[PDB]
Amino acid sequence: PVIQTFVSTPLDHEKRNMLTKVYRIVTDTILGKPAELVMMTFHDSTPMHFFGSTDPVACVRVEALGGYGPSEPEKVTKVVTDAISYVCGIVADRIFVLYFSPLHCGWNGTN
Amino acid sequence: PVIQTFVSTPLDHEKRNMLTKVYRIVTDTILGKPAELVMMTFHDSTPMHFFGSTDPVACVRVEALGGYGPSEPEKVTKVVTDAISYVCGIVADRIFVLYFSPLHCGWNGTN
Amino acid sequence: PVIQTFVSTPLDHEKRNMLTKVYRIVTDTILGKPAELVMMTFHDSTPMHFFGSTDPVACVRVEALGGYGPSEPEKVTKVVTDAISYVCGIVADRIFVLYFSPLHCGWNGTNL
Amino acid sequence: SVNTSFLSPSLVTIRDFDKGQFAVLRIGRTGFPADKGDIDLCLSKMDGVLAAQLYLGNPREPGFKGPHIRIRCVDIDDKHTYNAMVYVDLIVGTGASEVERETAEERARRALAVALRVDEADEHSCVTQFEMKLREELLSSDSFHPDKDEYYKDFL
Amino acid sequence: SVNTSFLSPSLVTIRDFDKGQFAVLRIGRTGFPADKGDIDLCLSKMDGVLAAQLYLGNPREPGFKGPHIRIRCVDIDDKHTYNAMVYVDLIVGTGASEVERETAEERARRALAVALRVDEADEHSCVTQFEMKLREELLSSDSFHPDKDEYYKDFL
Amino acid sequence: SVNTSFLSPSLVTIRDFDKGQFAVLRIGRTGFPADKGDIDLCLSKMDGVLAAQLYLGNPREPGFKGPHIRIRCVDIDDKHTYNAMVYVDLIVGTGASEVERETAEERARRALAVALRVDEADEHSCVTQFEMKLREELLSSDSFHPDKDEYYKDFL
Amino acid sequence: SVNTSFLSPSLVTIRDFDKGQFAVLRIGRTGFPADKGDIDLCLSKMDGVLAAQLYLGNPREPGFKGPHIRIRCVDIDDKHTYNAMVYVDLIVGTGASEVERETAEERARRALAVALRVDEADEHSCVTQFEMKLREELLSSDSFHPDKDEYYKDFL
Amino acid sequence: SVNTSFLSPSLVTIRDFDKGQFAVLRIGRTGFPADKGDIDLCLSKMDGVLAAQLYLGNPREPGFKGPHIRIRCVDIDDKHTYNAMVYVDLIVGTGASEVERETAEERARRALAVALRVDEADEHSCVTQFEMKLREELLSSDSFHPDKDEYYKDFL
Amino acid sequence: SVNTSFLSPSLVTIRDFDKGQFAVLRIGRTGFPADKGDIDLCLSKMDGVLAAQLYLGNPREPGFKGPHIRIRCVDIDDKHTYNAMVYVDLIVGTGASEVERETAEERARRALAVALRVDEADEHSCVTQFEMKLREELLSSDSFHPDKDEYYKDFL
Amino acid sequence: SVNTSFLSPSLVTIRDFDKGQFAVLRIGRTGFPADKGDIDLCLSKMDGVLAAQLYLGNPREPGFKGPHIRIRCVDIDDKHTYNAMVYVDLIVGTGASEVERETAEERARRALAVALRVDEADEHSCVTQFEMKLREELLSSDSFHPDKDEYYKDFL
Amino acid sequence: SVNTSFLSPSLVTIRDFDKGQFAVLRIGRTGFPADKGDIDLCLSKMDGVLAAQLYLGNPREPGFKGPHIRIRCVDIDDKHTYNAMVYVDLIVGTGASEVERETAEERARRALAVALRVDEADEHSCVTQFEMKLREELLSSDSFHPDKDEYYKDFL
Amino acid sequence: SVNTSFLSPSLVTIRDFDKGQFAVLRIGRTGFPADKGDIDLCLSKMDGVLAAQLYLGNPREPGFKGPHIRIRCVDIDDKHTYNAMVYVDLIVGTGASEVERETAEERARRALAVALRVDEADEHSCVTQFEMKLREELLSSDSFHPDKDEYYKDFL
Repeated sequence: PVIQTFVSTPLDHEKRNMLTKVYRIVTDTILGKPAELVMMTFHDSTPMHFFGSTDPVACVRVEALGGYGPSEPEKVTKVVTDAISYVCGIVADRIFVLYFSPLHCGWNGTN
Repeated sequence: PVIQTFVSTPLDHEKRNMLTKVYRIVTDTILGKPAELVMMTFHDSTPMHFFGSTDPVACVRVEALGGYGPSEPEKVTKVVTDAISYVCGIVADRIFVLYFSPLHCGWNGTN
Repeated sequence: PVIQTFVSTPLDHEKRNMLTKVYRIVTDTILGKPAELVMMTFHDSTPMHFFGSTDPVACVRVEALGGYGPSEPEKVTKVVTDAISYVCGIVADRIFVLYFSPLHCGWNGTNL
Repeated sequence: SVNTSFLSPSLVTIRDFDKGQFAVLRIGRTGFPADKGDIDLCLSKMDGVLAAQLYLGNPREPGFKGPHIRIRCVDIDDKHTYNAMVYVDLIVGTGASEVERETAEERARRALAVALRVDEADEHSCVTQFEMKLREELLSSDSFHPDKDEYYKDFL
Repeated sequence: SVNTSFLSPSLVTIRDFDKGQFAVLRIGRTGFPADKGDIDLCLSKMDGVLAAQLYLGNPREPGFKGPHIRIRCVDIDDKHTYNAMVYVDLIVGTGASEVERETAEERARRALAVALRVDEADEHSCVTQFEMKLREELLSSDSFHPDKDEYYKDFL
Repeated sequence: SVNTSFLSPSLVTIRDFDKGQFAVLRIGRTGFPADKGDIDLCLSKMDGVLAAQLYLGNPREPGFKGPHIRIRCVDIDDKHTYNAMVYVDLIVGTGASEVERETAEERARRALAVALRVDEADEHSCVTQFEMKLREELLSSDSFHPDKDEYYKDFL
Repeated sequence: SVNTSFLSPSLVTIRDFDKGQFAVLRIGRTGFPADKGDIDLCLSKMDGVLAAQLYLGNPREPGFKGPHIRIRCVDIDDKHTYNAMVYVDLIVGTGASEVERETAEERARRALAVALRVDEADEHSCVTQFEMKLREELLSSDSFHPDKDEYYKDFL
Repeated sequence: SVNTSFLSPSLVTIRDFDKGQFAVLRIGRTGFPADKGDIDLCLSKMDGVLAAQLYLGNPREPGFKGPHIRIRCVDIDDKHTYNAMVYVDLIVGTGASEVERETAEERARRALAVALRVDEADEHSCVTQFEMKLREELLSSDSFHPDKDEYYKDFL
Repeated sequence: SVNTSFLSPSLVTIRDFDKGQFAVLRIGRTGFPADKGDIDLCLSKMDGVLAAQLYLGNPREPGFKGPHIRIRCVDIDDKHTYNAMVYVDLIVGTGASEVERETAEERARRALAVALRVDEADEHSCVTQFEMKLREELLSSDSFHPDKDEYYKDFL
Repeated sequence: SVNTSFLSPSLVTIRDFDKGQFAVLRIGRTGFPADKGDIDLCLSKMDGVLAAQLYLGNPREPGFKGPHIRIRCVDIDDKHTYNAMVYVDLIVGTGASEVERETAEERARRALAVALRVDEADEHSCVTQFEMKLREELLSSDSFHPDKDEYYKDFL
Repeated sequence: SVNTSFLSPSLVTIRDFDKGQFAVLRIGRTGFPADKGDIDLCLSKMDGVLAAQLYLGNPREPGFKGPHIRIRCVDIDDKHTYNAMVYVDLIVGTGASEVERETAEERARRALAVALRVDEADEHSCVTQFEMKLREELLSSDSFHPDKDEYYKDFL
Repeated sequence: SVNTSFLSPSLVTIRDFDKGQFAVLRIGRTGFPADKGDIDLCLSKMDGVLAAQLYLGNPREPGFKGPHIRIRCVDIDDKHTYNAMVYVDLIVGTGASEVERETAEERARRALAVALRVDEADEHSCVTQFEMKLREELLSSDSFHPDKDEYYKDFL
């Protein structure tokens, strides 16, 4: 899968790596996919407006080929929002987590 | 809803705030959703090639859970294109507005 | 169609234009759409982790209104992976190519 | 870029050259002197009217046949709770049909209610109301401008 | 910071946001255009009224019971010798006994006479005179402010 | 060093401290809001009147017996073509011989025509005309100033 | 930031003030001196234990009901192949049901296997194993801290 | 990096070490001197051929079985309208079937038409055409190189 | 300058080379891990013992006949409220009579009560108490030091 | 900006992009290799030809009807004393009478004799000779260029 | 790079990562607090043992058959004169004969006398003596390290 | 300083101004395009010929009676192994005897064998061989140069 992390706060090596390790856990335990097949991109210091203020805010995009399990999105949103809050200090009600499913996914030159 | 604004031109506080108030109007009137519930990201100075030139160009990604009602996307495109043209000086024929609908959306730890 | 290029390596004028010409070829021949209507966005030096390392890695997002033909996504991945490998030096097993189809797409003020 | 002048302690003219606006700030009820927060509040509402205008069309588009939303005055009530009244003009073409005027009328009121944060404390802890005056003008006339000084007589 | 506006060549409004003052500068006798020296002289006298206020009390103290020394206008006579008339308001609470208002008036007159340098020429080479207006207001009223625009009607 | 104030959208006071001038800018015909181009056009014509003044004599010389040329108002017509009317005063000492008045009058018309670029497009693409009011004052009087505010009553 | 102390050549205490952790590094099997690679491996495992905690919950949440995953000791076996044993404590709140206790135990073991990279060579070319000790504590008690020094008696 | 040599006023050799290309620029029809624009156009067409190659495959892939597509000459007609003819070689592996040859030939033509912009005027306001020469080589041979010098004998 | 070592999560040795001090910080009651605030408090209490020493005499004076007041351990109670017990040693000469012994005791108890902020919230919101052990040593002996490690066996 | 190439040790092509010139440098008599002094000498003579052209007319003038003075080759004789033979072309319009062609020929001789410093040793201690070739061309023809490659065939 | 920790006022562990050493500094006779001078003295003696090791062989050579000189403890006597007793271990291979062992002893003892500056005031005004413990270990054993923590039992 | 020109993909002229050399690089056997490595190899062999020259004598010496040893061409065979053939000219004075001639012949070959690293892989993994052409010239003649362009006809 692919996980895009957009935060308005700055990120460094420690914070990006903590989210990386958590994202590996989320894929292996919740998503049932290998932890190494996770592509994670980070976009920090993103100008973001939400709820009438530019206070710290996050938007995490999750893309997984083949959809998600019946109960998997709720478990991902829980762990991701907990991890973003602990790592970035962003409050829970300012953390969006979006779930998409690509039509196809190419890797190593083949789909 | 989530609205990502990608522009090749630089955005300052005034331009981001003007586009911010416009998308709030779009969320409330056309989309029929609370104006405080739309998360809005901005990515200025994006290297963008389109129509054989790097002239000022914009791409806006609109993501709304539950889809869009009839006539709603055409109305959003009209307001967003007018706003981007006024704010950024980008001509209409170089403004893309893409519409998506995620499978699930997380907020405050729950979907 | 819209194509977003996310690479962990730095891109310059030469590299972006090389990928642009390839993307224009991909759209005209494989996707069967005009090459002028392709909007290409580039995002270099992106902090990216994959396969337990931060070694060079690419993620290309393809958005085409109306979906894709029967064998078109396979052909796009082949050309895009080759181009990114040549232009950026990123190995093939560290190049993702995601395909999406927006519900609607507005251009020139009209959502048609 | 923004020219501010005190005609009296509680009467201020604000001319924004870059945004092409003109607004009269007055502290009507109390007559107290206008401070920086009042001017920032007025400039904020002038910004909101520009946003509401974009909901009906791009005014910089050549051959723009309206309609226009133009701010005219911001009347601040600071006796008890911090309140503001925003006077704006809706300008439609002369040959506009009744359905076209009513449509532009309702679209403007919906956009202004969101852009001005009506009936709620906004960024500056100010509860805002607005009053809209409909106008019919010859938009193609060489003597027309959305901010003609005759439109500001009620406030100057 | 300091907003200065020419209502006419001889009539100038000066609004100091940082110091919280409003003053009218007029070249009353001759009607000559106000120059930079005239504006600096007015701002100097506005600063003096601030100092004289501290002789009565600190206006930033919460629940300040007054009295208030507020400058209103600086009328400059530049025909022959350089003269300045400083119009000031003394505001005492309405519940003050007659002795308390005479004491407040004499304390204000003494402080202003020194702060405005009336017994000699100042740094701007100006002979300064001033005139006090005694006012009584309910200082706790929500409709009261020491620089209400009503208090400037004799000069605008 | 130039103080600009909007009394109305179409009425502007411009005070040049360095060049010692006061001018009223008005968009008279249309009542349109004055923009930076209008203020630049006004400041340019104020500059031209200064150049025309030097054709008659240096006003900084001691005991300058005149004549004075003083700009009063710049009235911009922007309805169709870009036009400007420059209202200026010609102040001559009361002891002139009526022949010296017409000599100063003719000299002023010739200098103003060149300095203001009358009946041609200047750098701002403006066709300029002017009107000169003849005045008589005792230039040695302590109650005389070339820009006394009474001279600006027809335009404020 | 990180306070490292050698109690012996093969016994090191590591105090991470910023991450709020304490761990005991010991080179158990061989008794060899701990080098910077061993300390780097230890700090890496403490970082992984911090990530596994986030799979269970955010401990910075007010009124956090648990469970807690806390690292205690990293015992490095470097005799033959490079191996590490990570001793951790799982702390569930008092009164936890048998289901809550078993659910917390399995969610912990699954997250710890990924975060610590068990049975596979990690970035430091080390095969990591872990051992989990279950504890129950009244988390709202003033005498509770997830890193009480009594929890470390087995390794000090 | 890029080695440019004038064999004559109208005959230029361009060697790109970084991109690994060699190309002959000639102003064929007119024999005019090549200016920087002609050289920039040639480099742009050289860049397009590189892009068209990637549509067929990555030539840096070990054991690359082709097909190769290599620019040889850019011939510019600048007599009337600005035109360019791009001579390229299509090198397929020896023993290619008829369908493999034709498939590789059509794929190269399609990719080149876009990359060289044969349809319209390009960024340099040039109408581009190309002519493709098919070659078959044993790609794994020690005596094979895509830019062997004899491939340029028709243009030097 | 200051060498800090964690013998356990709740037992810290602090060695101040520049001030010639040694103190044992321990979180006795709760056994919680010593954080940066706890160490800063210990260094603050060590600082107060130095100040209390100067009330008795300058120790750096050659041939200092004492008495010495030397900090030994700071035991922090952070269960409910924030408290600290400061164990200090009072060292007097062997030849000191019983009158000089108690006079030194109370002179040092007075100084310690002030410098350590006894029975009140100090800079770190900590309520401090102290406990004093009296020692008799031949100060001129070559085997005497104010901070002999035997003096710390109660806390290590 | 200047592209120099060695076709042989003594044969050098010099392309000046900024000045729009092409020249062949040859050390003809001795066949010695060209050094930087030879190239600098050639560039100086190419510069002198530009100056001599300006004696006949500005070639950047639109519709320039000639005549043209174009340098072709600089042949350096360095056997004994340092000598240079400068081959230039004189291009007159095809519709020129015998008188006009002889006048342009004499004018070009006088100017080139001064600009090339044929009388004395120049800045590089080089006695300069030159040889003109008269050419007649239709200057409005689309196939004409002052430096067409055929004009250099005698030197390449 | 050098981790220094106080187990007691007179007991310090010193771990040099860059030089792969571990030494125990103790103020044995007096028990006085170790100051910066004692630690520098200990690091200087750790340097000498490293130099003496190089007199016997380069320990970084692959397949190093020894012997090893390893510092263990520096015991400082500062009661009267400034002395230090250095405890080192001489590790020879198990398969070495007696004559090989006693030769390795003499080569190391003679080298240590120069490196540690025995029986003379060194750079720190310290009279140094050393004590050597002979060990025999299979240097190819996977459970062998020249600084095994068991080699430090007598001093920790 | 070093002017490189491609006459063809496999034919390069290299002109070293500072070292006063001219060499022809050709990728003879294969016709492959000369890359930066081939050019670096050519510059290395040009250095070696210059180093072998100094073994025979300093050519900058006034009145240098030879012998000269000049590089003419480096022919690279890069088909299978990496090989190079270096063509050099040995120029002796015409007045030299056959003994002096063959002695300079043997000395040059001895020096070239070391300088060019013949029959062994060099810094660029190239096995080098050379071919020496003996020439006799009147070294004081005005028409002599060691790199006369006639000497290169076999390679251009």
